[PDB]
Amino acid sequence: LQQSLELKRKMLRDKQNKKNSGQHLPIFPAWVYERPALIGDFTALPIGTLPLASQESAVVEDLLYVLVGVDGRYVSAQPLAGRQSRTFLVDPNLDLSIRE
Amino acid sequence: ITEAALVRDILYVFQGIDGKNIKMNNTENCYKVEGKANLSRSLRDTAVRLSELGWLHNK
Repeated sequence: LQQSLELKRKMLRDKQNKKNSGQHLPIFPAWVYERPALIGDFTALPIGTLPLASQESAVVEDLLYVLVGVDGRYVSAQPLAGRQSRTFLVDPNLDLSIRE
Repeated sequence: ITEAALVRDILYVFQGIDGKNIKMNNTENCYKVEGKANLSRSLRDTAVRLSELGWLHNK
């Protein structure tokens, strides 16, 4: 996750030495990269006793959050957003047929 | 067990997701129905006739 700060460092020095025939490339303020800004993802009921029809009816709204990057209520995104792809934490007591 | 349960589990088994009581994947090649329900006709005997619709999907 962090290394993009270093890649941008190597890059901008290299854009400078390609543009040794010039000067004054633009750059964004650090808040553009530090703030969560446009990034994706970041007390609930006994769902094991919540019955099978309603259990689907509860899960299907969380997908409508999770499809835009919001941590749902069940089925919530993991830390280590790093590497190259996400993983998610759908619960151990949700019905196996719904989990799959 | 009841007839309704077996209709929804079949609606998942038409894709490859296991039901609660039709729970066998295609490994030994047929969705073995399970449970101490008796009631052969729909249960043991019809569900297996339908499940092949799913076996042909997994492949």
